[PDB]
Amino acid sequence: DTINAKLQLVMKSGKYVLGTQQALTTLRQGRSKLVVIANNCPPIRRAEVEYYCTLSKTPIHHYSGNNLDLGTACGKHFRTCVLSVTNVGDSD
Amino acid sequence: TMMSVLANALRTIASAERRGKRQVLIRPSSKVVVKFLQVMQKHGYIGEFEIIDDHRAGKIVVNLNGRLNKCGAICPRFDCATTDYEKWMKNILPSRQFGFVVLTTSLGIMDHEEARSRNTGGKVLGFFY
Amino acid sequence: VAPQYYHAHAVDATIQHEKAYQRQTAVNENMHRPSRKHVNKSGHIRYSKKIGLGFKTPAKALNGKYIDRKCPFTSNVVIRGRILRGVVHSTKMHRTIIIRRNYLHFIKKYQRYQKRHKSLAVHCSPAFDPKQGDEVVIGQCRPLSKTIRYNVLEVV
Amino acid sequence: QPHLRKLRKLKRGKPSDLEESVAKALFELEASHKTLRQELPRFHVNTVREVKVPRSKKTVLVVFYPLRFLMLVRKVQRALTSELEKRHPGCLVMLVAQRQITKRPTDVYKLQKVQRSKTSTAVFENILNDMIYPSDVVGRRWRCRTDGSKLMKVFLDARDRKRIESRLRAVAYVYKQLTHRRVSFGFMWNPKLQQVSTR
Amino acid sequence: VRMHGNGRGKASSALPYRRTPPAWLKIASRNVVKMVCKSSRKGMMPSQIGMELRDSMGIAQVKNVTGRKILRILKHNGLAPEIPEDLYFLVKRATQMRKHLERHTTDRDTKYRLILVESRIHRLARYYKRVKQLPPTWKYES
Amino acid sequence: RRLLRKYRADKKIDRHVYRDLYMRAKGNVFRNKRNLVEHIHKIKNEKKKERQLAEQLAAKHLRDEQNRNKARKQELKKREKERERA
RNA sequence: CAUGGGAUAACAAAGGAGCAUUUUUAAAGGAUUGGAGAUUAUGGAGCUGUGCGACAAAUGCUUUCCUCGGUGUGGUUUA
RNA sequence: UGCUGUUGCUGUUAAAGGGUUCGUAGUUGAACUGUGGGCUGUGCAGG
Ligand SMILES: [Mg+2]
Ligand SMILES: [Mg+2]
Ligand SMILES: [Mg+2]
Ligand SMILES: [Mg+2]
Ligand SMILES: [Mg+2]
Ligand SMILES: [Mg+2]
Repeated sequence: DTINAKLQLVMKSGKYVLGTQQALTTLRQGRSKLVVIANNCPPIRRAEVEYYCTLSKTPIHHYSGNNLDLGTACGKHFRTCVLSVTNVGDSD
Repeated sequence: TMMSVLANALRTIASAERRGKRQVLIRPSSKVVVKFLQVMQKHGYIGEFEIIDDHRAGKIVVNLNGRLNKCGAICPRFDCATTDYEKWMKNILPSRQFGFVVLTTSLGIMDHEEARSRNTGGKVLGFFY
Repeated sequence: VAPQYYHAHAVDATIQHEKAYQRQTAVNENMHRPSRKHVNKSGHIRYSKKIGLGFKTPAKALNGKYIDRKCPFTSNVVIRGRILRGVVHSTKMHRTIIIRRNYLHFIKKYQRYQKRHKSLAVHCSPAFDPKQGDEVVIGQCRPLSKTIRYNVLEVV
Repeated sequence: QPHLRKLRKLKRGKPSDLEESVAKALFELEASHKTLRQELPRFHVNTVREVKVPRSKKTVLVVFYPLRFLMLVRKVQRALTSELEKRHPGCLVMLVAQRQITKRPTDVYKLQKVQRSKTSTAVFENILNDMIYPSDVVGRRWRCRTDGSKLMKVFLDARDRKRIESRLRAVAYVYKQLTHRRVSFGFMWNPKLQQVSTR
Repeated sequence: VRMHGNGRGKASSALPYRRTPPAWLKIASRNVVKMVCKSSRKGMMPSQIGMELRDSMGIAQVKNVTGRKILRILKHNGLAPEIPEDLYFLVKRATQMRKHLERHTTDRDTKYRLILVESRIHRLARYYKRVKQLPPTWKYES
Repeated sequence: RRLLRKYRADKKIDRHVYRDLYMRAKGNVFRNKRNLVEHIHKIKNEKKKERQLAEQLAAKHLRDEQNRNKARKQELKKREKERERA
């Protein structure tokens, strides 16, 4: 994936948070540059995150895989529903 | 895979001599191959040869006169004390009158007659006649 | 004039944990030698000797505190006979290691060699810290146990 | 004297005639020339030698400089050698970096540790490259004659012939002087296909 | 080719004998090193970096201009891949094969090819552990 | 477990050691309290040996970096003096 | 068992960014005779840092990011 | 008796290549660090 390469880029060089609460926190400020959501997200939480992104004018990416796939892609050995990139590093 | 560069070179030379060629390309080359070729040259069994540099293991073009009957490598390179020369000549050479067993010794690579003159043993590399 | 050299130190628990008191047999650790025949860097009384054959006594033997009655440098165990080299194979035992002597054995009929190995149990003094794969020089001594006939003399 | 900054501090006390003349020429060039003005203030030489190539005319001025200036000298070698030749009539100038050679160890453990750039083959290759710098070696052969001798032939690009062929004899003799090895030169007009030019 | 199969293909590069860079290449060595590090910082492995420099910038060989190979430059700058590039690609292929086989349990040909890829991964990991290019206890997880 | 908890609270062992010894205690590695304590002491002794070796390594690193900085600074000074000689 | 030889080999190590200039003088600081052992102190040689002179350095600190002279029967080099 | 074969056997059809791969001990494993030079005399040296 393109998203996999960009994600590993930011895992090495940028900054991010994992989990919906920390993502929404970075969203409530302007620190977030991109929100990545697993296809596994429960509908109401997905909708809340989309609303926050729409209000903050933050780009939203819908991951193909579920929270397990997203967690593995981020190098993590746990699942993550929502990722927020707060510093893009040397990616884009 | 290729495991002995010397055996490959000597088999190539023997094939070219058997089929009556006047030149043969050897690939790859090494120092031991060059010393063996020089030993054969010193006794007139091959003519002039050229080492081509390719920034790798090089290549050799050997000019063949019709004098070489057969050259081959001995694998493994068996130990040979000064008292084993007669046995090797009996086993691998056409006669006691001509032909050479080539050895690697701590005095360098040479044929068996020169080594016996220096009173040194070593490992058997091959033969030619 | 002897009681003027008597000096009492305290028992340190890093050594004395055997239910019997650990001490060198060759010296009296309570009395200071007037001539400093057996004294370490820190003034403690410690016996040490030079084994022959040009083997240097390790600094930890001269100046350490370990008690080992089988150490060739600080006890009456002496080195005589064979000096062998080997690779350390196991360090699982207390003060004893297993070494391997790998060698080629020639079969005359086939004019070829065979890989063979022997294993020797060796006493290792606390003056050395050998690891698996290290090279060691060992020297033959009197029997120290059912299998041990050698002592570690140097760790490469 | 201002011009002696262009030598090693060792030779500034009692400079030889040729070393002082080369230092003077380098000092004047460090101001007159525009391309040599950008590099020469950091550059200085070790020694200068005269070599008389036999059976010919003209001598060869061998200028020795520290190896740390290799890139500096490479960057302006074509200008520097031409200007120095314009200074000395009837003499060729060849700039050779001073290189140290680590003799081949007799032990397999020391042999594994020697700096490969301090081996004889690498050093001799680099010295010959210095001698002919603007041209590069296009091929290399060793001719092994029936008498046990080995003769090395170095091939250059035939499009460079009109600039180097006249110097090739002096280069061969000076390479023999410095390395105690023989070298012969040939030209190839199609190096990719090993096409040797007969003239 | 030869390892794991009957392929005998010969296709490869033939590096030039004349190693000196062309005279029309007027990019200094330090600028080339900067380009290499910038490419690595955009998540490019040494193979891809070399290919961009060769296709778009006229740098036939980085080592011939700078004196150093690309992975050496990345190591000197802290940009080298955490695990070696070829092992990374083999692990990625094995993972994709396993993902495909999760749904396609009767694709026996892919199971055969997965066995070959994993044996390759173990032989390479053994090599890289021996030359201290990997940690001990580095484990390939299926 | 009560012993391991008390040792963690008093900082006698760190989290990694606590977790390892906890999983080994559940796995019937220690026969009694004194066995666990002796294993803890052995861990601490090996840790002290490693720490001493690493402290020597760090001292060499500091000394070598200092010598390097001094050599570089002296070379810069001498080059400046040579330039001022011109 | 001792020793000469080093060509062919083996063992071990490394995996090349944990890889790091020779000296001079100066100041600043922290065992030996002495009649011989003892004791008890000076006085040093011998440790870092501050200067200074003299060399070097396998890679440039004067850096790197902020028509004419020479050459073989035209070719370079400035113009 | 080269019908036990290291020297030194046989394996398409006479006896004998495992159905095919993978693979651990084992065995085996590519180049490279390297032409010493001058002086005189002497040799069917040779182009
Ligand atoms: Mg039969
Ligand atoms: Mg059959
Ligand atoms: Mg048959
Ligand atoms: Mg049959
Ligand atoms: Mg079957
Ligand atoms: Mg296999």
